[PDB]
Formats: sequence, C-alpha cells, structure tokens
Amino acid sequence: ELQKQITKIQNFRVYYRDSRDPVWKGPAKLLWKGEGAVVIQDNSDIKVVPRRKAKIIRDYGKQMA
Amino acid sequence: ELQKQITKIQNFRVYYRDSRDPVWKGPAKLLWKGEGAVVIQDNSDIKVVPRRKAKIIRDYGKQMA
Amino acid sequence: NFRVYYRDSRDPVWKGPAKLLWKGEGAVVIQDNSDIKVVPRRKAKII
Amino acid sequence: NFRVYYRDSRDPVWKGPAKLLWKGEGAVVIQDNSDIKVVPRRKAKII
Amino acid sequence: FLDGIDKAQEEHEKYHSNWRAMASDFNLPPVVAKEIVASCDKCQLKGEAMHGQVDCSPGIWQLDCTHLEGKVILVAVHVASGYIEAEVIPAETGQETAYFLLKLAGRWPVKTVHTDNGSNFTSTTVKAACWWAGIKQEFGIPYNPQSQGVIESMNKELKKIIGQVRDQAEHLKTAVQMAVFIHNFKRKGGIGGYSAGERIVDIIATDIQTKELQKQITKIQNFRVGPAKLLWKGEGAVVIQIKVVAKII
Amino acid sequence: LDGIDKAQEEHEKYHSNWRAMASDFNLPPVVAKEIVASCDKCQSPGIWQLDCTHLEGKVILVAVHVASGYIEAEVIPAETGQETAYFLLKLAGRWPVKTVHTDNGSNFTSTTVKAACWWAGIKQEFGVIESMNKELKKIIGQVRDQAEHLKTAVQMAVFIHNFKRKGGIGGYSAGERIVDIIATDIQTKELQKQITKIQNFRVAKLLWKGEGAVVIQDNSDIKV
Amino acid sequence: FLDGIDKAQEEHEKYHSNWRAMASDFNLPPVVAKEIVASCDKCQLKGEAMHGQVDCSPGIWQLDCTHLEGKVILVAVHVASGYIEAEVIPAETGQETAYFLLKLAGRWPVKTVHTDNGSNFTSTTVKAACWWAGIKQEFGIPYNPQSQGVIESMNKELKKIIGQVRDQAEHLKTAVQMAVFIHNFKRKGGIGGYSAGERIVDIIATDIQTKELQKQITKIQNFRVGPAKLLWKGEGAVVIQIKVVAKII
Amino acid sequence: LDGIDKAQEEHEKYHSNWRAMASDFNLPPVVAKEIVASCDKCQSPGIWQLDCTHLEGKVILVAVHVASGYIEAEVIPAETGQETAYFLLKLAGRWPVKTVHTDNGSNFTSTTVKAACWWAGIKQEFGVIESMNKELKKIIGQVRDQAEHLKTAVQMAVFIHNFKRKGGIGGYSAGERIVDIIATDIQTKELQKQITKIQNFRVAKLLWKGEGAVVIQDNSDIKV
DNA sequence: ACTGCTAGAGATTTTCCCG
DNA sequence: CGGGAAAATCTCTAGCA
DNA sequence: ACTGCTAGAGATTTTCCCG
DNA sequence: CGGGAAAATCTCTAGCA
Ligand SMILES: O=C(NCc1c(F)cc(F)cc1F)c1cn2c(c(O)c1=O)C(=O)N1[C@H]3CC[C@H](C3)O[C@@H]1C2
Ligand SMILES: O=C(NCc1c(F)cc(F)cc1F)c1cn2c(c(O)c1=O)C(=O)N1[C@H]3CC[C@H](C3)O[C@@H]1C2
Ligand SMILES: [Mg+2]
Ligand SMILES: [Mg+2]
Ligand SMILES: [Mg+2]
Ligand SMILES: [Mg+2]
Ligand SMILES: [Zn+2]
Ligand SMILES: [Zn+2]
Ligand SMILES: [Zn+2]
Ligand SMILES: [Zn+2]
Repeated sequence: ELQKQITKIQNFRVYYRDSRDPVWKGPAKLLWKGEGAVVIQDNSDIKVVPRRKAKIIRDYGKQMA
Repeated sequence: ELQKQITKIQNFRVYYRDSRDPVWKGPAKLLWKGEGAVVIQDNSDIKVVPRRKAKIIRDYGKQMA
Repeated sequence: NFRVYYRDSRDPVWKGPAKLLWKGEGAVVIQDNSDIKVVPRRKAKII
Repeated sequence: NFRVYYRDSRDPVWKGPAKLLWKGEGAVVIQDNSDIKVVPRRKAKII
Repeated sequence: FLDGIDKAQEEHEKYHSNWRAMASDFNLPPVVAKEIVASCDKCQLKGEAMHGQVDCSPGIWQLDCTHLEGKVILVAVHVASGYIEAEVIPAETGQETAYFLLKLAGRWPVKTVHTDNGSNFTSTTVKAACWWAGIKQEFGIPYNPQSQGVIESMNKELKKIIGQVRDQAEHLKTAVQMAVFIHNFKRKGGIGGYSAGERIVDIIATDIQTKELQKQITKIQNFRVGPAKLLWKGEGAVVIQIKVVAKII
Repeated sequence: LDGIDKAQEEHEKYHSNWRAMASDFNLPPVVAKEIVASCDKCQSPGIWQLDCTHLEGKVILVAVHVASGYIEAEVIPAETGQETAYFLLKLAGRWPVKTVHTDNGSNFTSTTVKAACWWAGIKQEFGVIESMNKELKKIIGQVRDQAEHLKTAVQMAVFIHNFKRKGGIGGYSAGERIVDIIATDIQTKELQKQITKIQNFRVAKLLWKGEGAVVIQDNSDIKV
Repeated sequence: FLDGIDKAQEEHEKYHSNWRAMASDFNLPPVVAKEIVASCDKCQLKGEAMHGQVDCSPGIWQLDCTHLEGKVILVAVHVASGYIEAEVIPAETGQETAYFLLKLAGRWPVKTVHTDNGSNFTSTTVKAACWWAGIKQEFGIPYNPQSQGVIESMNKELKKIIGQVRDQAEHLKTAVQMAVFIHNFKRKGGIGGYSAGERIVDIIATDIQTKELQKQITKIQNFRVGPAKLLWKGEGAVVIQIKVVAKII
Repeated sequence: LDGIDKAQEEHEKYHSNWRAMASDFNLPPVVAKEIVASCDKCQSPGIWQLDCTHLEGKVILVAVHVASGYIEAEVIPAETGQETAYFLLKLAGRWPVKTVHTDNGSNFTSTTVKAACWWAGIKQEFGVIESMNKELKKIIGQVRDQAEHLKTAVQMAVFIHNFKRKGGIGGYSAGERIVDIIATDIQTKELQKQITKIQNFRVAKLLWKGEGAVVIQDNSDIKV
C-alpha cells in the first residue's frame, strides 16, 4: 500500500546545510520532498530545509544493511 | 624584602599563545621572566611559554582595583 | 529604513549610503542615486 | 629519514623529494640536489 | 556627559577614531560612541564577516572558462555532485559556449546554468541555446567569483589533475579529457564516499525516484490538519503546508 | 532475522531475485544474495555501440548505450582514428564505459583508438546501432530547419532523443533509463565489494555482522 | 589481497586515483591505499594545513615598503604592540632605508628588524646601519609575505586610514603622518584596550621593570632543587631550570 | 579594606603620595587618591621644547622632552614653516605631545605650524634646549667621522644620547626615562578617567565597588 | 531580486575488538 | 570494562586569477 | 636553521542589576 | 533566583599585492 512507499521515501538520506553554517550536516532521514522545501529528521529534530540547501541521495553503501 | 618584589612581578599580565593555536590566550599571571622563557599561571595551570610567544604588560586598567 | 555602504566592482573605494530594497542571505539589493545594484553581503554594511 | 615535497618560489610546480634537515614549527630546512632551502610548512609535505 | 558627546563628535570629524577610543577618552558609554562612529560615512569600510551559500539543486550546473597553455577550456560542474564536463574550445566566443551547453543539456538533465558575466555566457547565442533546451540562465554578481565558488574550485582541481597527466597525452584536449575521466571516476570521497559519476547518478536517480514516490504518496493521503494539508504524520509532530505543528481529518 | 527462512521458502516456490527478497523482508542484500545463490534452479550496463553515419557530407560518430538506448552523437571533421579516440575518451570520461562494439572500420581498429581504450580500460569488441542511426537521422531531418550548422542540429536531435522521446515499458526517456541502469550497476558493484570483503572471514561462511548477532551459512544452512 | 595491491599500483600509475578510490575499487585497507598514494611523487601537491606564528618579542620590529599614489612609503611596526612609524621616502633605495632604520633605532629600543627580501632591506647600506645601531637582521622566506604578516596587515590599515584623511592634507607625506598619529593614538582596542602608543609604552616599561625585578629576585633567592635552580616556588608546583616539577635547599 | 584608616594615619603623619599608599596597603588607587585629596597639607609629561640649530651650514630641528631629556633631531633642508609643521606632525604622531615651547622664530609662528598644532591638538607656547643643543652638537662632533652625510651623523648622535648616555639619579638613559614618564602619565590619565566615571554616582561619594562591598566617603569620612 | 568551495593533510574524537 | 588500533570526524589551507 | 595578522561586524555566551 | 540589558568573548573576513 502506501506505508511501504513512505518507508521507501524515508530510506533516502539528506545532506543539508543551515543558513549561516558553511559545513554540511549529516545524513538526515528524508520524510517529505517538495518542489521548494524538504522535510528531514536529523537527531530526532524535524527540520524544513530549502530545496537549494539539500543533497538527497540513496547512499548505495546501503548494500551492507 | 623579596616577597613584595615577587608579588610585584606577579602583578604583571601575560597574553601568550600555544604552538598551534592562532588565538591569543587570556591574561595569565607572570611568575617568572627569563631571557628565553616565561613562566605563567593561567587557569591554575603553570605553563612555560617561549619568550617569542608572550606579550607581557601591566594593564594600566589596574587603576580600578 | 536602512543605510547601506557597499563596494561595487573591482573598486576599492566604498560608496553610500544607499536604500536597502531587499535583504536575502548572501546578497542584498540596494538603490543608490536612482541606480539599482545587487551587492554581496560581504561587500555591504547595513545600518 | 624523511622525504619532503615542497613549493619553492612563485612556482606552482612542486619539487621533491628532499632530505629533511630541520623541522621547526612554521618552517622546515631541507636539502634538495645539493642545495639547502628553507620552506614554510604550508608549502611542504613530509612523509 | 552630553558635552563629551559634542567633543567626541568634533574630534571624530578630525581623527576618525573608533568607538573604543572615543568611549575611553571622553567617558562615553559604548552605545553613544558606536553611534558616533556609525554616523560617519568615511568610517563604513568593512562588510559583514560571513559567506553566502550557492544553490546546489540537482538541476543546476555552473560553467566557467579557464585558460591553460594558451588555450581555452570551458568547464561545467554539477553543483550537487561535482561531476565535471570540460572541453578545449577553439575560442572563448559565445557561439562555442552555446554548442558546449546544448551538448551538455542533451547529455544530462540540465535545468539551470549559473555562470559569471563573461561575454561568452552573456551573449545572445547562449541565450537562444538555453531558451531552446529549456535551461534557466543565472548570472552571479559582477566581479564576485565566490558566487561560482564550486566551478572555480573545480577549475583548480581540473588543472591539478592535468598537471598529473600532461605527459601521458600529446595534446592538451586529450589531457583535459583524461582529467575529466580521472575526476569523475578515479577520485572518491564526499557525501557518499562516491566518485563524481557515482554521485551524479545517485543524485539524479534519487530525484526521479523520490519525485515519483511523493507523487504516489500525496495522491493517496488526503487529510486536512486553518485547513492545511498533511505532509507527514509523526509520533510527536505533524507537518502541514511548511511548519512542524492537531485535528487531522 | 526472522524472515531469512521465510524468504528461503519464497525463493523455493517463487524464486524472486535478491533485490525483491531484500527490501520486502528487511534482509541485508548479502543474506538475500546468498539465499538466491544457494538454489539449484537459479544457477550489459557498460556495453556501448559505436558507428559512423554520413549526413550532408559530414561524418557523425554515434554511440548507443545498448542497455537503455541512450544516444550520444558528435559531428567530427574527419573519419580518422584520432577523432574516434577523442570521442571514445570523452565518452569514457562522461559515462562508465566498459565495452565498445564497432563495425571493424578503418577508424576503429587504428592504433590510436586501441591506445585510448587501453588507457580508459575499455574492452574493444568487433542491430541496435542501425535502428538508432535511423531514428537519429529522422530527428535530425525533423529539426534541421532550426539550426544553421549540422553540429547543432545533431546536438538538438540527441537532446530530443535522450529527454523528449518517451516510450518503452513504463513511459520513461532514454536518460532516465540510463541513469536507473547505472544506478543498479553501482548497487551491483557495491554488493560485490561487500561480498568479497567478508569471504576472507571464517566463523561457517560469514554473511552479515549486525549489532551483536552475526549471520552465518553453516552446512549450507543460513543460521543467525 | 596483495594481488589487489599490484593491480592498484598499476592503475595508480595511470589515473593517480586517491587512496579512497583505490581502497574501494580493489578492496584495500586504508593504510595500503594511503601508502600507494604516498609513494607516488606526482601526488604530493598539497602542504600542511596550518600556519606559523611570527616572533613577537618586545624588541623585534617589522619593516616593509608599500606604494601609494606612485610614492614609496617605508613603514615599520612594533610586532608586540602595533606601534607604527611610516615615512614617505623619495626612492626605495637601501640608502634611504638605512636612514629610516637608524632614525627609528635612535627613537625606540630596536633589537631586531624582520623584513622581506626586498633589495632595499638586503643591501650593504642597511646591513652597516644595523651593525652600528646593534640591530639584528632577520629575513623571511623568499616570496612568503606571511612571515611579515604583521607589517603587511598594518600596511592595509595604514592605507585605510590614509583614505580617511587624504583630503585633510595637501601632500601625501602629511597624510601619512596623520595616519600614523591616528593609528598610534586615536584607535583603541587590543590586548589592553590600549592604543598602539599606550601599548608600546606599557610593553617597554614592563620589559624594563620586570627585568630589574627578576635581576633583584634571583640575586636574593639561592635554593637548589640533579642540582637545578629554583625559579619559582608555589603551593602545588616548583619550577626549576625549564620544567614544572622536590628537595629545595 | 582594613588599611584605609591606617593609610589615613600615615598620610596624617608622613603624607605619602597615593601611589605609595595604594601598593603598600593593597588599596584601589581611587581610595588612596581620595585619602590624599582629603588632607589640608597636600592641597609636565607632555611638554616638548623645539629649536633650530645650525651646523655645517645645515639646519637641524631639535625637540627635547623637558621632563626626561629624550631628544629628537632632524636635519631639514630649509628653515621654513612647512618643514617645521612636518617635523611637529611626525613627533606628535610618534609621542604624546601636548605642549610645544618655541623661541618665537619665523618658522614657529607661521600659519602652517599653527594648523599642524591645531590638528594634532598641540598647545603652542612662546634653558633645557640650549644645554641639550650643546650636548647634541658635542656628540655630533664626536661621531661626525663615522658618517658621510650630516643627517646620518645627527641620527647617530640622537641614538647615542637617547640610549647610550646614562646618568641622572638612578643611572637610566633618556629612553628609559621617557618611557617611564609616559607610563606614569598613562596611569594618571586612567585614574582620572576612573575618578570621573564614578563622580556621577551618589550612594556619600562612591569610591569603589568591589565584590559586594562598596567604598563610600560619607561626611568626608571614608566608610567601607 | 542572491549567495564560496573542494580536496587533501594532520589532529582529535568515536568505535570496534578482543580479552 | 580497559585499553589499542582503526576508522570517522573535525580543523584549516591554497587555488580557482 | 622559521613562522599570518589585524581590526571591524555580527552572533553568542557571561556578567551585572535590580527586585 | 529570574530575567533584561549590557559588556565580553567568539567567529569570520578582506587586504596587505
Ligand atoms: O578571480 C577569479 N578567480 C579566482 C577566484 C575565484 F575563482 C574565487 C574566489 F572566491 C576568489 C578568486 F580570486 C575570476 C575573475 N574573473 C572571471 C573568472 O572566471 C574568475 O575565475 C571571469 O570570467 N570574468 C569575466 C566576467 C567579467 C570579466 C570577465 O571579468 C571576470 C573576472
Ligand atoms: O604579496 C604581497 N602582499 C600581499 C600579501 C601579504 F601581504 C600577506 C600574505 F599572507 C599574502 C599576500 F598576498 C607582497 C609581495 N612582495 C613584497 C611585499 O612587500 C608584499 O607585501 C616584496 O616586497 N617583495 C620584494 C622581496 C623580493 C621581491 C621584492 O618580491 C617580493 C614580493
Ligand atoms: Mg569566468
Ligand atoms: Mg573563473
Ligand atoms: Mg616588501
Ligand atoms: Mg608587503
Ligand atoms: Zn569617521
Ligand atoms: Zn532458485
Ligand atoms: Zn600518483
Ligand atoms: Zn596630606
């Protein structure tokens, strides 16, 4: 159904950045992907990162676990 | 005698730096001043700083206390 | 109301003041002497 | 024994290897092809 | 102490002393001295000590012309992955940049190109190529190369790799293509331990997959949480259309 | 964990590939790969095809990704070995090229192309290219009017073929198809790396070491 | 996996891939791949990511010639305090630098001058002036201006202040002296909230006072703490001749 | 603290300056300054002297710090107002010059020197300079042989006078004397700033606010 | 209304592996 | 749990010209 | 065997002042 | 002790050419 698809879209990792921190934050869990914003979960914190500030990848090092 | 002179030389402040930290550490208390080294007390830590790494001043803002 | 003092193009001198029309993160859009310019926030000071 | 690869004077190319004669904080003294040079540690890599 | 304010004004008109000197010399609170400095136009000579952040969407590229051995190398980078495409062009004309850019847009899904204000990129020829291929043209601040900090950086790396393979090739174009190969497939490290090619493939495949997944998700979920839209329902939070707030329907 | 023997039974009756048994049962890909590799019933992405087409008196190198149809064309000034080697080096730097199929032309068997393939690590081996030369020529004839030179018309045709012509099974374009194929290829290579990394270890073949529970293959029976 | 080591060697001879690419592609531990990279001369192209620290003794000065409006400004800075002395010189000859430096050494207690390798400072004329005045000549690494990072920085500031007072003076030398005045006495802030003049006075007076104080202290204290010398006896530590160690005599 | 009334008694009998009562009794300088300022019995560093000397047909501007003898000389090409203003601006930028004493020469009363003094904030007011011109001329005559031009000989004489000739009370040089005098001047200015900063406060004149114990002057009796 | 970054060299903190 | 070793993260720099 | 720094603009942590 | 405000410290950048 749709729960499998929600788990699938949560299987993706997001490397984001804040407005004034120049270093790339860790691989947050992608909860929702919009046209201009991206909802992530990083360290049990739900953030809304602009689309221009996020690199969303499915790290193919997922072939280990 | 000499205890007054030791207190006098301890009344001086030293702004030093470590070998790989580019920021100037706070005003340690000067315990001893040699030709090549300078013994300081910073945060209850007795350090031996090279002479080339220390700016020793008697901060004339000592006219407050 | 804000004043903006900026650095325009390969010119070491600073100009201003200029009216702040828009402030984004990274750059600003200002209006100086009926000319609209876009200056990075590294090359602009806002009062 | 060490190898030093350095950048000499306004020359973007890197040279080496060179024998490390002295390592201070900030700069090193090396010997390359019977010529002794003094290079900052920003412009030198030691193996 | 407002007479001290007048004296400090009249002395700053001469020496342009900073706020600390005027606060010490005329017994002024730091606010008053800072305002005396902030009212002088001649003392505003330093900008904000920060840096912006370039756009790193999965569809934006950054292009720049570099020079090596008296030849022009037009380079493009995928800002989100570091995947580079470089070509030795016969001239820095816009008619060659339009060809390079149309070729690139045919190879990869280019949605936006960010360039400096070089005549090559500012021309009507590159403007027509972008309109045809459907690309959006973005230009940085004039004479602010930090706006293109990605591609400029890649320039360096590209040249670096060329210096390591310049003697394996007889011509400069062959060495440039060797450097592109080495960067895209023989140098790993980054946000996934990837190479630039693996990373661009991951980025684009992920974009497509997540777009289709979300298009299928929103088509099923119909829950109003004012009457907003449910974006994601969690154990301790509820996202609406975007804040992280409930009366879910 | 609790789905290992279950997936073994499904593969006993349905014989699903490891990619299905992995994501459907939360199994690490190594475990599902050993499940599919322990059966008797169950025991490309880098192949390109090059050719030269002649149009308007110009020579066009056309390279097709046989697995996805993703085309890549370039109007070259001469049908010589140097320009073929340049095209091949460009392509190999752009995409993960592992094998090239050519029609035994004079410009494909030259020493320069051989050296380029040796450098880029390409295997040179001497039906799809014909059909896609026909399709590319049709698209060029369609969009020839919008171009002043033939090279830009060829690039426009390549753009239209790779990103505007959708078809196939699910209605995807050639670009989406090639990026998906290369993504699955990357997954396959990473899984092969993970499998080779733990074949040296003896525990009883090791398959996965999680939090504190190792996955073992003992007597060809997977035992967590 | 030592055959993987041979394959990685033979492939690094071609692509010069970094250690992570060779560790991923050939199943090599990070140490082996890093050693394969570290054995290639062509891959050593980056230096240590650090910075030195200039000598800031109370007797060392840093000198540099800057240029403004087609004229040469010879500037000197007290590295420990930021006290500057600048002069518009008719030429960049060493015969003028020797005069400036002898004048400075006559004004202040100059023990060491640190300069770049400009012909002005490298000459026999400045070498004789330093030998007479008893100054020690130190030269930075050739073409490494960071060794003079203090004075170069001051150059900037000096020019900056000149731009704020250029219209108050009719000549450039008057504006340079105005800038020296403003820097030394009208700009506060630093390690004491001082100006550069107050700071140099504090530095030098403190040097003299502490030298005499220590000369009087060591003349009285005679205590051996091997048989070292007692430098300072504390409640929880004892300094000897220099470590922070007892059997004090 | 416990030494306030004690120091009051010492100043009643010995009348030590505030610098003595401060460091000898651990008193804040404001408290000792109010102690010395509350007595009936007890109720320069920026003065320079300029002149022009003529030697070997050259003109030499000589500026003496009257408080310490620290000399500063410069061979100028002409005895005009412009070069005098330049010398004065140089000096004022180098040292804290507050007052200049001149011999009412044609080059000291010119409008340019007046403008330079107005800009640098110097007060121009129209015995030591004569003796130290004599001493500087003697040193120049001593070291004239070691110089090819007169300007370098003058600078050598200035060096020798400021750092090689030691005398006076404690055997210090002119440079040590001027740096000590300017240091005490800085201490005086900082103490005056501290005194002006807390004369606005009424508690009973405030004198010092330490950890949680304020120092007060009530009915002209200091009360902590 | 737009915007520094990237990869490498050391240093330092975190994690894993055996007892 | 106690370290040792190794991997992961942090810090910082040059060139892009 | 010698060596980036300095001052200013914001941001953020620390301290003080009244209840 | 509880904040608000203010001072002190931290972070980061350009120019030095
Ligand atoms: O300074 C440059 N690089 C070095 C550098 C950097 F990369 C990044 C930084 F943060 C700082 C840097 F110092 C640089 C300068 N220009 C151009 C470049 O591409 C370029 O890289 C360019 O093309 N134009 C055209 C557009 C108008 C005309 C022609 O002047 C500009 C000048
Ligand atoms: O690059 C310079 N400044 C800018 C800068 C800086 F200040 C500090 C940095 F960390 C980085 C910088 F980019 C600079 C270059 N040179 C000289 C300078 O004084 C000077 O400041 C100089 O005098 N010589 C002579 C000695 C041999 C000849 C003549 O070449 C050098 C070249
Ligand atoms: Mg450019
Ligand atoms: Mg560029
Ligand atoms: Mg110089
Ligand atoms: Mg310089
Ligand atoms: Zn001002
Ligand atoms: Zn099977
Ligand atoms: Zn190599
Ligand atoms: Zn009295």
